[PDB]
Amino acid sequence: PQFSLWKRPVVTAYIEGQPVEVLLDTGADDSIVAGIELGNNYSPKIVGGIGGFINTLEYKNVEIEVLNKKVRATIMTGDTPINIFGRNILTALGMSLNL
Amino acid sequence: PQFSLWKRPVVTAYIEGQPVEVLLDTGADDSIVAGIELGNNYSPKIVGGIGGFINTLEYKNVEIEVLNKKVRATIMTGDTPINIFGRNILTALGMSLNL
Ligand SMILES: CC[C@H](C)[C@H](NC(=O)[C@H](C(C)C)[C@@H](O)[C@H](O)[C@H](CC1CCCCC1)NC(=O)[C@H](Cc1c[nH]c[nH+]1)NC(=O)COc1cccc2ccccc12)C(=O)NCc1ccccn1
Repeated sequence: PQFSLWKRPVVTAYIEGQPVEVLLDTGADDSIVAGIELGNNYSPKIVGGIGGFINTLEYKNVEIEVLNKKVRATIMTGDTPINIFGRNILTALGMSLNL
Repeated sequence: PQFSLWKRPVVTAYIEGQPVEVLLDTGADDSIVAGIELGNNYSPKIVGGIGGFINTLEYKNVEIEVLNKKVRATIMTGDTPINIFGRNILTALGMSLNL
């Protein structure tokens, strides 16, 4: 699939059985999903963007299915207005930006 | 041509003469830059993201040349740590995210 940028490129993902809507963001190093339950093997981290810095919960190799394709990749939880899917998953899926 | 997400998709643009390193971001509704003196032709505004809000000077019809294409578009000025090229500029050059 092609992606028009006329609308926000929001697609729906299943984060390990848990369905969730995420934004394909090529200006994110990482992926931040709010309120999903991923467990116990976490490490707190802080992320940054334009208003400042947020505190997160880093989980590794979680399983993810999006655009009907599979992946295991780092997942950071936090207080984000939207679930962002950054470059770490975009590469995993083989996504690109074309002019 | 084409771009991978291995590395930040950062490009060299020229906003009315002045060259700058910009991030191609499908996750921004708007474009924001710093260290560029546009003029006393603006409207002020509050754009938000991770970490909260920031204030900007909004400037309509600015001319840009990036990746061999010339376009005219709104550009916001403010305290962004990295210059940003949002969806307003992506659709002006005919870029898309594909899989
Ligand atoms: C750390 C991971 C994280 C994803 C991070 N990057 C960013 O946040 C990107 C850059 C500033 C670097 C940023 O453009 C990004 O993609 C974010 C992510 C955003 C989170 C909120 C939900 C929607 C998406 N986009 C943005 O910040 C753009 C900026 C903008 C332009 N016009 C108006 N606003 N925001 C938007 O388009 C408006 O989004 C919103 C959508 C829905 C609700 C919202 C509620 C409140 C605020 C925003 C909402 C990064 O890698 N940063 C590297 C870095 C940071 C600091 C210092 C050095 N390096």
